[PDB]
Amino acid sequence: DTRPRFLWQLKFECHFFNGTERVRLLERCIYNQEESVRFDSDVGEYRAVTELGRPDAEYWNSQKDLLEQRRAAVDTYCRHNYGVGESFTVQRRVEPKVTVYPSKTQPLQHHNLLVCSVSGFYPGSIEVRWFRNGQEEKAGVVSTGLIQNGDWTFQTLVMLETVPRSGEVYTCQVEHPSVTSPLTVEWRA
Amino acid sequence: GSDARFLRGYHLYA
Amino acid sequence: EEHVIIQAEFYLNPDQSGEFMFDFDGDEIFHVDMAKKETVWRLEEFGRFASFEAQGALANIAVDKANLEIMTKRSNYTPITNVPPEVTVLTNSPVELREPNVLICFIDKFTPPVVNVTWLRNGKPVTTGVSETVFLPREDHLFRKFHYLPFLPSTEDVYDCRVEHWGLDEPLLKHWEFDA
Repeated sequence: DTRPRFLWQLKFECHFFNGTERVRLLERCIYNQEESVRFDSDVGEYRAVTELGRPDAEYWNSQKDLLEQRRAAVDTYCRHNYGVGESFTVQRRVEPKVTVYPSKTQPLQHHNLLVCSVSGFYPGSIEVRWFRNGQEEKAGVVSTGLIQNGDWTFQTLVMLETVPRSGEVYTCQVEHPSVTSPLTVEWRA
Repeated sequence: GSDARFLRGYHLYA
Repeated sequence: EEHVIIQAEFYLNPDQSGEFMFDFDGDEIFHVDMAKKETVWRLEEFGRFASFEAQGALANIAVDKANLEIMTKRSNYTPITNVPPEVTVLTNSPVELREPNVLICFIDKFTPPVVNVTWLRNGKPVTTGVSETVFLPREDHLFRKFHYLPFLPSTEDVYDCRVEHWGLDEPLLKHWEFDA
């Protein structure tokens, strides 16, 4: 199949600041990969993003029957949906499973990457810290960053560059809104 | 009324 | 902000593929099975707290379809430019031999939203337990998609996620096998 494709996307974006104190509704019309016309509630009316969308902007703005529905949508649409889905979306909190292990199985006193795996958590915001004998190491930390699994869970790998000597105690500390006190997992060399 | 509300797109000009 | 809820719809010609979904901070809340006219909650537990009339989405698609025709003509038939996907294969959690895990095939930054994915265990197609998400929206108006394969990790098997998209020259294979 080599036929040309033509794509039309319509997007209604509800942006929420400080709970629902501030809400911004954004309707977007996109042909192929180009946004052509949009309604921004901060603007109050349609605006052509490209020349292709001009006949729709000046046309839709001509009907105050349409503009009133959209302007009011910040309440009847955005705030309503926030209210309905708040308990299972906004307030969703799944605790991370934390494990610590060296990447390479090898004799001691050789360079190794100590990985602190943090998986299955929600929401995304999190902080992972490495400690060596009770002292925080800030250098030599390599992270995969935040990874979205697509099933309402995140995972991340925070690795510490080290040459583990015998007797050393390495501790990974995770802070996350799903727990009131930091999760700590230790690895003893 | 625990329904997720939705908006419908307007018809383009012509 | 703190949060974003997105109602994202698309219609694609000549495929006649339509989609209707809600997105929350990058995750799918639900979509509508167009053929069967039912609401599909990404996590089934969601449908225990909220409802959506799937029938309403079909009129949206009808409007989307009509508007596409008009817009194709307006641009005098500028076809979409294919953007090939970045493919990544990873696992749900750290791999432990002989302990159930899940292979995630992440397909990102592509358009149009048509892709073909097949899992390969030692070069053979696997369908058992496979699941996939619908096409998820991006700010740059490209798409993302996830494919899943539950599997039992072992030193004996290798895996490939095979993705074919019009932007690619040949089918892409991202390789996974246990390493240690």
